[PDB]
Amino acid sequence: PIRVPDELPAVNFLREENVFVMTTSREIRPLKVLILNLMPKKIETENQFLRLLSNSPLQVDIQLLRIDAEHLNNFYCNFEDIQDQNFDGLIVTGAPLGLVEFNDVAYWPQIKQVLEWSKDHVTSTLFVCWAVQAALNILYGIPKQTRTEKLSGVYEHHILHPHALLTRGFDDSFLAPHSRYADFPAALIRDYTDLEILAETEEGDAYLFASKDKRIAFVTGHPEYDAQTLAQEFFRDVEAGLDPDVPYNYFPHNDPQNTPRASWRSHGNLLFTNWLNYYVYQI
Amino acid sequence: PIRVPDELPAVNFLREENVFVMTTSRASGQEIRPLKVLILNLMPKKIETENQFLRLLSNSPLQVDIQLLRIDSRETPAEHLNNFYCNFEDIQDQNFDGLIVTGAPLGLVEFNDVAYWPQIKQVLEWSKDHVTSTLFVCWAVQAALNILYGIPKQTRTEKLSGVYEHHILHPHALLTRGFDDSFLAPHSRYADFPAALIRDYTDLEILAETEEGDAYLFASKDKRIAFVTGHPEYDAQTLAQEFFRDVEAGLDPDVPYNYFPHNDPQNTPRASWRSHGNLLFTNWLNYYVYQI
Repeated sequence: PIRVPDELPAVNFLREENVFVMTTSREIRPLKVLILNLMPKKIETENQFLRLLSNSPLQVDIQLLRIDAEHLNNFYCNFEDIQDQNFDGLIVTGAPLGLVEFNDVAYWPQIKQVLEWSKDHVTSTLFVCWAVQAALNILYGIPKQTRTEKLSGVYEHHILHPHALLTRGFDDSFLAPHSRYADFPAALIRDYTDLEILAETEEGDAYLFASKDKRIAFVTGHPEYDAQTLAQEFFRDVEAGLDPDVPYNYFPHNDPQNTPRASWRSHGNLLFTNWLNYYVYQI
Repeated sequence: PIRVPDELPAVNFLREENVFVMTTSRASGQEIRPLKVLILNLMPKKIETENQFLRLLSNSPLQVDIQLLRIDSRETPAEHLNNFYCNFEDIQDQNFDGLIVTGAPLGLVEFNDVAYWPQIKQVLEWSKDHVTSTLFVCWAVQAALNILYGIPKQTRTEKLSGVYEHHILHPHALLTRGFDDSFLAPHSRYADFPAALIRDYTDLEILAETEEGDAYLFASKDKRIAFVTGHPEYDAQTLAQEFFRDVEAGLDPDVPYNYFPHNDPQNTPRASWRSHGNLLFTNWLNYYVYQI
């Protein structure tokens, strides 16, 4: 935050827009961030999250958590290894569990254990994609909701709170990618949770939402994705004989031979910078 | 920056995209000292300009101690300048982490005829030894291209006024980190900034261009100087207020390009360039003023 003279007009003006300002009148520590990686492609997923978390002057000490091979043995800790530690941040990734009932998810008990533990041990937890479905069940009792057809593509969103911290810097309307069977109706989520809805798709899905105490935050797309991530899912779904739809608004001229761009990069960077600055660190 | 195990694949993979990564075996902390940032405000609307730049500089966990520098005594919100601005002589003997030199209404004014030209040259000569990184905005780019590189004033035949398409040139550059390949930024300038010509005369890195080949962003490899030729600090309404002022002055201006909904000046403009103004100033503070 800036430090300016007490009477500078900016003090009251920026405070009115929810900007913290220090004045001439009136500590630094490494942050501990745990990542619970449930994604099938562990290394790609590590690279995507750690790129966004490295874009900060804050020292972010990363611990990788497995729910429960050489790569995992070398770089990941188990829950028991860290159950006595406190963290400034926890990221729970997505997982390919859109079509799986909670009671058929092999490690459902271990996920419940981590989320119940986060209540006392983690300042701010961020839930991504399927982890939102999981957290809405375990924290708020909301049943699994499933769409008829997969949402796969780069969608138009709008912000709801001009002065909100988590959407600080965001354009009034912006792109973010989705790849999910999970359904996330915003009006229903608001009713059942009283969480603040910070961004929505044009069709009324919740994209971003969080608690006013900043302990929990939810993102239902994949703004951490590389340009090519949805292309790889597509070609995989083709070769598996699922006969998928081309992801929406993704390939130049909707031709899968053309090179996709990361048209959603900007608001992924803003999201993670905002999460670290205002939720994990807390100005 | 992150700290990860030494052999984690992300270490070599992120270093290859120009991302600084620390490891178990080799790491250092965030530097604890507050940053010192000086703003040379040459804009006519002193308070609106303070609010716009201070909004972007406050969006950071880094403590940024701000000093406001006036270039002249000449009278103007006279009392505001007396209460809140220092003179050059007040900060002559100090070092700063950053200096912003704002734009100014001097696009149609020869350098000869700029009352405070000697004070501008004085500050830019002083910045070489006293400021880690200096950012030049809008007309200040024209001033700095003349004073640092001997490039004469280039002037467009018509004012560039509006919200334009740009592209980045360097996917892994620090100053454009997080930027989309294509993005919006506003311009309000008579000054001409052909990118190919500026690259020839300066050897600066061109980091973003407009679609008509103007330089938008460029910087020195040593990080001592950076240049932005538009106004990403502008509020939603700033271009509208310029337009209404110009019509009132009987200049009968064109509507700013791609700005008013339906191109109708009775409609409420949005800040469609907010995102990349935030990324720019966050990147300037993190990688140029602070230096990860």
